[PDB]
Amino acid sequence: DEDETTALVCDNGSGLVKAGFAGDDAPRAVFPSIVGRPRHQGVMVGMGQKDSYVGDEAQSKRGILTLKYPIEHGIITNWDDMEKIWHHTFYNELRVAPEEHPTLLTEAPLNPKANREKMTQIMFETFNVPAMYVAIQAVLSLYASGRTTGIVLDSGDGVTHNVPIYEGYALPHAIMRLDLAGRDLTDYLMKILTERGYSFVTTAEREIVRDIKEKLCYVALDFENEMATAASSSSLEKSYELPDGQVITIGNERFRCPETLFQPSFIGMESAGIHETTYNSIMKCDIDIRKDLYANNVMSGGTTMYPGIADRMQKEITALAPSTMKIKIIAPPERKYSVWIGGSILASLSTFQQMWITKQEYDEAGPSIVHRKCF
Amino acid sequence: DEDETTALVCDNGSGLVKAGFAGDDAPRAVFPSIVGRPRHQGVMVGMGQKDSYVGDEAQSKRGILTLKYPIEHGIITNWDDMEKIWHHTFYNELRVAPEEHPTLLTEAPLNPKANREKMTQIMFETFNVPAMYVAIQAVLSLYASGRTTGIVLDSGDGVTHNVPIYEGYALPHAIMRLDLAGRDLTDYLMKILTERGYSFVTTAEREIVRDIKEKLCYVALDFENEMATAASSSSLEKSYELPDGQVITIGNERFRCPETLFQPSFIGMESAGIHETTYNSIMKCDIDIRKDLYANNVMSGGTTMYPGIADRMQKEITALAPSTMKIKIIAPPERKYSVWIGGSILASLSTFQQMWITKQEYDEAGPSIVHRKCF
Amino acid sequence: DEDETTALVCDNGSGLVKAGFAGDDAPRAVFPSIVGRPRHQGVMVGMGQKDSYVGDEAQSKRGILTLKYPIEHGIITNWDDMEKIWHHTFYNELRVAPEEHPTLLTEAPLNPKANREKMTQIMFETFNVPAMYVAIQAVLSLYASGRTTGIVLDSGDGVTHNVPIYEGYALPHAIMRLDLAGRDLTDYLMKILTERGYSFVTTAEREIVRDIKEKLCYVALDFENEMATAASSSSLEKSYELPDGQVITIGNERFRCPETLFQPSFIGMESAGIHETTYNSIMKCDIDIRKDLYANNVMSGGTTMYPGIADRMQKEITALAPSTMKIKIIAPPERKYSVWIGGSILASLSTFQQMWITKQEYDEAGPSIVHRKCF
Amino acid sequence: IIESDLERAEERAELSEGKCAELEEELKTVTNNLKSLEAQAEKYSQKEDRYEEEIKV
Amino acid sequence: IIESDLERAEERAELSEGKCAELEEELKTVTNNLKSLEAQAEKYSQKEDRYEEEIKV
Repeated sequence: DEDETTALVCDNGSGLVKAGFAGDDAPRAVFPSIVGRPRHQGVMVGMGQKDSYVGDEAQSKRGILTLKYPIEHGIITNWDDMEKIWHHTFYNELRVAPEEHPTLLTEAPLNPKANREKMTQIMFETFNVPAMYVAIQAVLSLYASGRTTGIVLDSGDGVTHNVPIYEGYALPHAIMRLDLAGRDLTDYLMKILTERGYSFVTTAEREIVRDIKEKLCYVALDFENEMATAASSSSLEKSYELPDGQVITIGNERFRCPETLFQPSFIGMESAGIHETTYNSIMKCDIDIRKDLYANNVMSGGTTMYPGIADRMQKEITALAPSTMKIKIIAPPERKYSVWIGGSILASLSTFQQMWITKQEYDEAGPSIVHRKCF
Repeated sequence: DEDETTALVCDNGSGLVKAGFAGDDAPRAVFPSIVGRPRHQGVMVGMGQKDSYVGDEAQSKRGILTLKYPIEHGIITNWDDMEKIWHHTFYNELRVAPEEHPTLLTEAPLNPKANREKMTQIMFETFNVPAMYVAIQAVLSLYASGRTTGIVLDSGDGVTHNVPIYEGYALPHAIMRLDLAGRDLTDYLMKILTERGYSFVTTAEREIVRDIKEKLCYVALDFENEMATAASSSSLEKSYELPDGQVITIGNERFRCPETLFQPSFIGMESAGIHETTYNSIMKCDIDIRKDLYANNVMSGGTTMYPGIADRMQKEITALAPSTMKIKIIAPPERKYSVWIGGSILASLSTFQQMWITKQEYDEAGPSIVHRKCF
Repeated sequence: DEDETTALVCDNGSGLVKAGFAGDDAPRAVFPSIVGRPRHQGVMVGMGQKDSYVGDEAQSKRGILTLKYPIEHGIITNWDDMEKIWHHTFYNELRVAPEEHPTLLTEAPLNPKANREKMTQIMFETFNVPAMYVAIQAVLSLYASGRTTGIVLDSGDGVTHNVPIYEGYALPHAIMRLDLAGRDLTDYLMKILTERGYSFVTTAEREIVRDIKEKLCYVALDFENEMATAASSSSLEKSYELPDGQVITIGNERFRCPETLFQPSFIGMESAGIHETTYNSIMKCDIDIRKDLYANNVMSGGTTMYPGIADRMQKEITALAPSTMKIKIIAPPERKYSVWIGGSILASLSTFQQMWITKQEYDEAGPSIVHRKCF
Repeated sequence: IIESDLERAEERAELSEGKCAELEEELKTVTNNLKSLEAQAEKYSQKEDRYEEEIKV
Repeated sequence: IIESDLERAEERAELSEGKCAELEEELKTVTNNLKSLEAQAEKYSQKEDRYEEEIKV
């Protein structure tokens, strides 16, 4: 199935796991970060039926399953479900045995330390991986984009990291991590759709609202003007097909939900939005750094695909920035996946083959070693 | 690359190093006397990035570097960094090998002895230069200006030396040396601009203030009248663009900083100022010398490029000088670039071939030879 | 209302405001320098509810308020908010209307004009105070501390002043405005506690971390051996009770935060830290002054209450200082309250009754008068 | 009522514990100063002798 | 339970007050010992200075 003894890459978020091998430009498969379990009483004998479902299995049989996500707000807490997702990911779909391949995993630098320690431990103790390396999603985004400098807004499912990097160096005092992500936008949409008469509360219903957002939503370049017409006419409405033949029609809610990115107060968060975080990450850096960060704002991850987002962000930051200065956004088509690609790039660089924790150093030190060896 | 073993000339000050070869009109390249070092932890791998940067490299990459000057107040305190500066000066930009050329270095007459001794040792031991000479800044200025008699007032970045010379001879009892220099004016400008809401306390900020000073500041001919207007009206403010797009305007601070040369008390210094010390350098010489020094006030060094400085220095000393006699200032467009120019002239004189120290005498005597052979 | 027309004294820092009347030995009340505003939509009616809350109201009702600080590293940028804090201070806690009493306010002289000009204007135009006086923090600290000579280290919430005074005179060329303060120490602690699994990103969370810092943190005279143990053992962790009943334990992070004052690189600041900055202020003074300042380092302001700080500072200075000489720190219990105490003392001195701006001189001259009458 | 007194008594325990801890911190600060001063009083008594010896010498 | 917790809250008021009072006494004791050692160390520093003055002499 694979023709090289290369590194493996797995970007594990609170939404989905993107997994494949180092040297490619795409994951072999994307496995949702889900372990599903039946919530109903069985009645038929000898008709199979599993006790639990993993990844794509969990979504395929979801009609009667409650679906749980092992990762919350950027970190892994249900380490047991992570090991099952990984076993499936590696052995059934990537068709690899990590014992024979070094593995690269990712996190955000302002996430809690336990995440990198448990991810490292699972790969060394249950998979016997010869080596490990936990990467920075912002680093991977800059490699994928062809940059050494910029502000990376990685749009996670859990959290948004917001980090300035200059000439390959971290500028950590200027990181503005924000507790606003794709799962919060999804929760907001469940509540706004309730206002319109469509109640979405169960797992199947929650998965649908996420799917509605992905297909119907946008941010808009100008929220107030967009709402002035969206709130006044059916001409800005779009219908979504619910998987039972019924439809839901959504109007200004189509953008009011993504608007939370610019207005986090919509979900109860105290924040001025993603353009404030971008701005402060530049502003808190020295003036001989700022010129290069203004010219290199980097969009990575999901939400970066919303209509109006690259143009809106450039407008929102140039509005806060000084005049004369050029404010620019980098937003490649390798959207929602460029961080995976960055994983592939880093994992396969010759400059990175000395960065690995080996299964010698790990066995001698234990998982706390990841804090000294990765970043 | 030359058709003769022409001496190399390197005017190494506490500001910039001007370097080229003897016999030319101008230096081939100029370099900040700086070695830069990162103050941040690297995040991306395979980014190149040096442990240390030199000259213009250090300035160009300054956004994340702390920048140090190996020379303070005219003296090298860090000779490892000067070896780097000279390596860069000679091999990267002039692209010459001192091993095949005599080298001329410069200093003030009362510059502490370690400076000329370490300069001599670096060139004979790390560059293995066939010959050396350390020259007097006033001598070099006098050759560049076409004079053998006059006061050389050299108010540059490091120190003001102010030495009277008659018929090519020192009049050392009349050196009105002063620990007041362009670097103090820069420090004063950082502080006075901080008072206007534009704090300048970091390395990047210091380099910006030096650039502001060089383009916006002046001393004027009449301080009190200049301030009466500058302190009363915006019509005398001048703007400056900072690298990140910020705009700063400077009003009376534009000249109050530079004025410290005439009023040292502004920065806590106990001094009569550069014009009184110029006057005393003339006055302290014999009465049959004084007439020739009054007619030949030679301006050189840095700060000589402040608007109003040549006109003001002549006014201030003629006002202290006796009546009937004519007092004159010499302040050619070759001001400050006179030490390097003099180096080219001096290195090339046939009579100076008896002044050069060879890499023969050096081995028997060691670097202390500079105190037996130069001046 | 008082037994004399005593001046009222209010010490308004970037952290807290201390206020009382001149002649007392303590402020009557202390308020946070905070104006809070609701970030939620009201649902019930007839609930009262202010547009804004100040001081202790702002903190008591903080559960749904965003809390802003009108003072930015010593500068009032929002004077409408300070007028409301002052009205509350004067009328609700001190119970004295300024119309019948002179008022003394404080600032560092390093403050870029606007603070003393607006402080003077608010009291003369919104409170109709009969007289005003903007005082020097170093002066106030030395009176409170029993000194006329020494260096005031006022390392509080906003900016560190580090101004030397000799025989009651300022030595202004040696004053180093330092962008290292108690507010930065709080931000650092919020980020390292996030790494431990207790994220702090909102206003309520910022106030909690400040409370944690004030009650749990210390600096240690020997941070290296202290962290070698604190980072290795739970036996050195201290439990803190969070407002909702949850518990956070803090280990080496307890001192890691205060350590920033000696290790400013922790927050991205290019600085030598407070011990070297104090040392340099001593060094920059004349040689016959240096010895009196080495023997008289005086603690004031905030953060000077950390265990091990008097010893940490005295030992670091001693290490930088020459031999033979005795380096000493004065650290009075009037710490943090010393500027206010000095205000009481200064306002009441017979030799300071001619220093007051009357509400006549003020109107004839306007607020720019503060530059002629106070300092 | 008992609970209100409890809250106040507990508040007193907290205020008193506050003071207890403050005094403990002061105790330790002062005790640590005592100890550094015991070390200094002795080093100083020794210096009283080293200096006296420098005088005698 | 509340009366018992009042007794405990009060006990804690008494215990923490008791202990903070014990610490006030321990604090005054170490403060006074510190003052004694400081005075002693200072008397020695003064003797060191007298000797230093005499050493210089």
